[PDB]
Amino acid sequence: FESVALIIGVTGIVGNSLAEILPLSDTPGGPWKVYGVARRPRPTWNADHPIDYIQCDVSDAEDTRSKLSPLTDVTHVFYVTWTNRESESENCEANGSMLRNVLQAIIPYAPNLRHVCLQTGTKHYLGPFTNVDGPRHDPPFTEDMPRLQIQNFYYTQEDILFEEIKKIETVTWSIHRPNMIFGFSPYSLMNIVGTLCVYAAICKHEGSPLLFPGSKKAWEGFMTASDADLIAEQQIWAAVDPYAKNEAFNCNNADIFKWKHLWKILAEQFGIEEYGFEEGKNLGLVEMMKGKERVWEEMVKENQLQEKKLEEVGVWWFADVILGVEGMIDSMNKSKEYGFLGFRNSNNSFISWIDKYKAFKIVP
Amino acid sequence: FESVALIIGVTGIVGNSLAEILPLSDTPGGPWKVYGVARRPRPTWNADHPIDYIQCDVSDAEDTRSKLSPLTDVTHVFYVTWTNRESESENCEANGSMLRNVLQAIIPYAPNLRHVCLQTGTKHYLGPFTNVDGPRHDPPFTEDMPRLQIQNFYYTQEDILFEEIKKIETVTWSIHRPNMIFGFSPYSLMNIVGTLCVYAAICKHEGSPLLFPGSKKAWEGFMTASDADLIAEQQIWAAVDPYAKNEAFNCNNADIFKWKHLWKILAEQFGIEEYGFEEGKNLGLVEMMKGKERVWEEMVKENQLQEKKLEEVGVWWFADVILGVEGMIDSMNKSKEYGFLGFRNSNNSFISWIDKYKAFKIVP
Ligand SMILES: NC(=O)c1ccc[n+]([C@@H]2O[C@H](COP(=O)([O-])OP(=O)(O)OC[C@H]3O[C@@H](n4cnc5c(N)ncnc54)[C@H](OP(=O)(O)O)[C@@H]3O)[C@@H](O)[C@H]2O)c1
Ligand SMILES: NC(=O)c1ccc[n+]([C@@H]2O[C@H](COP(=O)([O-])OP(=O)(O)OC[C@H]3O[C@@H](n4cnc5c(N)ncnc54)[C@H](OP(=O)(O)O)[C@@H]3O)[C@@H](O)[C@H]2O)c1
Ligand SMILES: [Cl-]
Ligand SMILES: [Cl-]
Repeated sequence: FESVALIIGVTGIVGNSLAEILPLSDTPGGPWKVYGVARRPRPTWNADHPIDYIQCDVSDAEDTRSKLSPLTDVTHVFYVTWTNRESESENCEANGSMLRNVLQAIIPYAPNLRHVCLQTGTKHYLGPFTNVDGPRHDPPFTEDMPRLQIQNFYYTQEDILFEEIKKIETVTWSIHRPNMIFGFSPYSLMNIVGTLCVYAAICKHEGSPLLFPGSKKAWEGFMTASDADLIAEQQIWAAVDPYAKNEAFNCNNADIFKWKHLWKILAEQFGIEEYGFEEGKNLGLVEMMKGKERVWEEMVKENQLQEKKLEEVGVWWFADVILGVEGMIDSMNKSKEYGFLGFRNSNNSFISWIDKYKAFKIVP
Repeated sequence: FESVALIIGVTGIVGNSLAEILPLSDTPGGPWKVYGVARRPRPTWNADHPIDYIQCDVSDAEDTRSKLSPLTDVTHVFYVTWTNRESESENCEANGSMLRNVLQAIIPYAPNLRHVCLQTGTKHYLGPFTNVDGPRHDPPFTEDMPRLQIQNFYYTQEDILFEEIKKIETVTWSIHRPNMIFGFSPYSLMNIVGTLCVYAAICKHEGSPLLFPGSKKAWEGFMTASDADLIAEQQIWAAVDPYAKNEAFNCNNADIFKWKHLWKILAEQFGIEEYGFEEGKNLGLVEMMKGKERVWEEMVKENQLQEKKLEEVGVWWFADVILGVEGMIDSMNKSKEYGFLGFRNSNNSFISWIDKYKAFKIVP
């Protein structure tokens, strides 16, 4: 092995992309050995990746010392996880400590450690979702925009990363700020493609129209997204190319789309002939999907689906956040200037990830 | 000489870029010999380029036969000109004939002719500026969008391009569709940077505020632009690349901006401390610059500017068209998918072209 990866959050929407991409023969920095961490037992859809899967709760400092410190051959860390707490100060404490626990478990014990990738996101520029009327930057967001003077666990984490890495001489860092992620992970806490697939599958089953749940402004406005494989590609790029060291990078597909346009594609992928925006019917998925447990059960049994629990893959609250906003776009100029020229056509990305939820039998 | 270029419109906003870039030692397809065509005598700001400048009116078939047919070593044509007539039907006749005259003068007499680049633009997707109520495509525009069923001299020109080149099996073509062009050419009929530079220069000289002339929607909206050097780069790419043959491509900087943002930059480059948007003061540059000949004359004498005629470089009508729209953006996915990964950071592009208008003494 040339490099040895430790993925924190390996069943996540990016973690699962990293787990599949890192071991490939043509992957830069390769051949790679991969450790993957998460709490739950390894799910079947994650199981084919040739990694060493380690159950570890990184919020538990004892557990991380016990399970991570023995991984002495680690050369690169990819941190791609979070915990969703009910206040931002708790987010700061809990997510800061998860990252701190990982770093403090591995840095004194992995003498060949070279780099840490930290994934955050566009909330760097916007603040937490609750930041409704406070300060915020004006899109398109750029990495050199200053931090908002509002609490944000991304800032807490960055500070911890900087402080821990400063203590050692042999390690660099990179920060990666994706927008809404297009990817495959039933376990993900924020999953626009998976959740829209569940919604569309239900409409198809019911024979009811694919009605847009969100706002007129999100329907008509411009957005961008971040393909999970593309994110993995940029982290690997930063992990193996010295030119990218100690910098933060946005990471999105580098094109622009409207939900009106992707909606037609969604309907077409599911064979739904009736689709569109209808004001008054757009009530948000939390409300519109209330009471669908019975029909979901019917669909699972009829179609031999693999996740029986609707709320696991039907993550309505996040879809409702996404489909309520417009124009929250980030710039890819710094990435290109640094020589990262990865992109995705968002139409084709969307279609590709839709196919994965069908292929793994999450939806028909 | 590996290739021999014929630029039609060599003092234009893209022509001037092509003339500067083609002869460089590292330019693909090089070393290039370059012919450049325009009606007027070569202006001093065009004079540096090592090209053979030929005066020729390509609306005159006799003139094109007399002046172009002897250029028997031409391998590539770069067509970057137009004529602005009062009705679209006249636009179709006049611009169609200019292109046809060039093709018919060169194709029979240049045995090593290999390729023709035709520049059109985003109006392919929107129709002429007068098409305010007729049908239009929804942004982001893609090259495979079908032609609007409305008259458009771009369609006329494509048809002529296809017909003439069909007759000769050794020649390929490519079509390039820039958005608003950021570039340097005082002579250009449509020139957002040059014109805003003149406006800013006048405000600075007067000591008056840099007030936005256009709509609130344009101020707040997203737009994109096409760097003239980037356009030249794409035309050169298409001229030499085996994957680009017989295709149309959009060509913009690949990022997005808001005029609100560029306006601060414009102010800053001209050292204007008072700038912004004020409703009721946004009356369009045509109205706002009425009667500014006097102050321009003073500025010209004081700073020894090289263009004395205000309306040669203050092209208000086009700036007013531009600053009254938003969201008219084109996709660069096809270009990227074909292997053209050229881009510009539009902030830096804007700044660079502003400097050119200062360097060549067009504005202080
Ligand atoms: N998903 C998006 O659309 C998106 C968009 C922009 C930014 N981001 C940001 O990306 C970063 C990573 O989030 P993500 O979306 O990639 O996460 P994700 O898809 O929800 O995956 C989280 C991973 O981490 C594991 N995990 C959670 N808590 C853990 C713990 N205490 N110990 C060990 N493993 C744990 C999870 O599995 P277990 O539950 O089994 O432990 C899972 O494998 C976050 O900062 C997020 O805000 C995400
Ligand atoms: N400029 C923009 O912002 C923009 C944006 C999108 C698309 N486009 C499109 O780009 C294409 C080319 O336009 P452009 O803007 O690059 O042109 P341009 O900047 O206005 O330059 C026109 C060039 O052609 C010369 N010319 C004009 N008529 C001529 C004639 N009969 N014979 C020989 N030379 C002639 C001009 O010089 P002389 O007058 O001395 O002859 C000049 O060199 C057009 O279809 C345009 O609509 C332009
Ligand atoms: Cl985020
Ligand atoms: Cl145009």
